[PDB]
Amino acid sequence: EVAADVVIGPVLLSADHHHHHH
Amino acid sequence: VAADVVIGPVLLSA
Amino acid sequence: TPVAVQCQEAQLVVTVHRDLFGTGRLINAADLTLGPAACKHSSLNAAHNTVTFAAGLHECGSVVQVTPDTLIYRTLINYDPSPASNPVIIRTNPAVIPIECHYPRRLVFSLRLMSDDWSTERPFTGFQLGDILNIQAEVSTENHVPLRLFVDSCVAALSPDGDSSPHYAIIDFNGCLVDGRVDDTSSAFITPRPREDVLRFRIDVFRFAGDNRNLIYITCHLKVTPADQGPDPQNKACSFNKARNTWVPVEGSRDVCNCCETGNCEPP
Amino acid sequence: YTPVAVQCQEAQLVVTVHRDLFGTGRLINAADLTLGPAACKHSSLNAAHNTVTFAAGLHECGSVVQVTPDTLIYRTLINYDPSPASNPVIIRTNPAVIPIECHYPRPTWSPFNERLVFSLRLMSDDWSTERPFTGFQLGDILNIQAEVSTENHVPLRLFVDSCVAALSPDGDSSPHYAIIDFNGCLVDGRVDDTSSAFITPRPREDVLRFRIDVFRFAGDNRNLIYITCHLKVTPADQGPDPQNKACSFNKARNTWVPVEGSRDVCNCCETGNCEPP
Ligand SMILES: *[C@H]1O[C@H](CO)[C@H](O)[C@H](O)[C@H]1NC(C)=O
Repeated sequence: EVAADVVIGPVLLSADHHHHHH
Repeated sequence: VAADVVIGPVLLSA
Repeated sequence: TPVAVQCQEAQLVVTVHRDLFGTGRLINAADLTLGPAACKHSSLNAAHNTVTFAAGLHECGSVVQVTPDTLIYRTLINYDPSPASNPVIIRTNPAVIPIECHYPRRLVFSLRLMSDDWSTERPFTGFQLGDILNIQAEVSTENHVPLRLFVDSCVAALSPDGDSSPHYAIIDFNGCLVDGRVDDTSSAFITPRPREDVLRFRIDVFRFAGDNRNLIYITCHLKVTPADQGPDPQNKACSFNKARNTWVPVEGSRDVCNCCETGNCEPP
Repeated sequence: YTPVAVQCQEAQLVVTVHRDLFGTGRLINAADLTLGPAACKHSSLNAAHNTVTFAAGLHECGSVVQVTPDTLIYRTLINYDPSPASNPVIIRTNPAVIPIECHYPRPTWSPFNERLVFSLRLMSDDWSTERPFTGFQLGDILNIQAEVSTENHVPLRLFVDSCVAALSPDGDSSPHYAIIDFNGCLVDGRVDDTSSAFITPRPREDVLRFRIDVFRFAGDNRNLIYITCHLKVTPADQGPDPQNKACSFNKARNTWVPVEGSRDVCNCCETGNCEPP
């Protein structure tokens, strides 16, 4: 078992919890 | 002599 | 648009497209409700994928503003998505769509939301934390004698009922602007008044923890006395100033505000 | 004027923040600012211009490293978490997060018997280049490219056994959400209206690409996610099996589909258990 844990981030999202498509 | 008056809804945007 | 409002004689009828965001993805009918009372839809049109709400003008937590020449009824359509497959995540944001109906009109107290220069009235939308609500209380200039206007209390809540939870008292104890006493707010009554029968005040915007609709209603108890009469602990408008660490009346002797700090201004 | 200044030193970073961070007039409280997902406290403050300083080793406070062919990139952030209002039922100020980054210049063998370097990259839609970790909206799609260094060793095939999203580099913390589970089943694509899937074909056997519809965690006002994945390799030409595979759920066809191997290697994905006897 040759393996590793890899972390990606921080992925930053918008602060607008009401954001929607045009 | 008095009254209750309501104002709103005030909507917050981000 | 995706929302059509019919302002009828004594009801409003709101028709909403389930393709609410113009993506082609359809929302669930049961996720849409009318007003802060969250009234359910009155009918569906499967063929057109619409959802219809019908309510009396005073139903479902609507709010009326009486202007000199107009009656304005304001409410909203709530979109509250059902839980994702795993409820710890959200795939689809909620939404709130303001709804308004105007009618010619056929003591009157009133609260108006003003622009920051106090020149005009402003929209109820587009507030963000950091902003300030400028509220102007007034009472109609009926023939009758000159009056002075006070605001005994204002309470914010998630609907026109200020007794519901959650709620937050902005003004309390017969005219004490308690919101100005704490944290780092700048909330205060404005001095001087434009007229004795007008009272202005500013409140730092806030929102309620756990509320995903991001809106507030403010309900105030307004009252008048004869214009000339001296303010007292029962009838006053006091602000707290942190810098000086003192309560300050819009008018009247400094000590009329003493009861503000103690948290009881009723006279026994 | 530099609201946030970052010194990328030999084995630490030093971050200096102006307390007049938002230019609202009001200075924020020094105690409201912390460094990294671990929320490390400030190391000093300076009244002369009201700044707050953080100093931490490059691997401390929950930072994340990416190893590219020629660079090491360390990514962390500065948290602004306003203290609660006197009456906790209301909120006057939203938390904020400021991303911080530091860049540094950086007979064949077999791992099954000289170190593999695994990596995850966030790619542009067309997979031509790498893209910023900012500016994501619900509706958007994360293009994730998993890979393993290829220098002088036997050919390998790369799998992703699991990926878990969370609010910090620790995927065991709450809340969290498994995007890939059961040894390479992209379970996020099984449910709701997502289009999450592994891409086929691979560019190379030692690269694995997949697409995840963006989502956010309920109750999280910082608006970020970390994804931690368990990558592993096998010899390149080895047959995929229920323990070593990359399977997507194809909603249109209503079936699981492997990137390579026999269709039935994905059967255990539906049952929720790909563990052997
Ligand atoms: C190492 O890799 C090379 C190039 O791929 C050849 O496969 C070579 O035979 C390998 N040698 C060992 C000892 O594994």
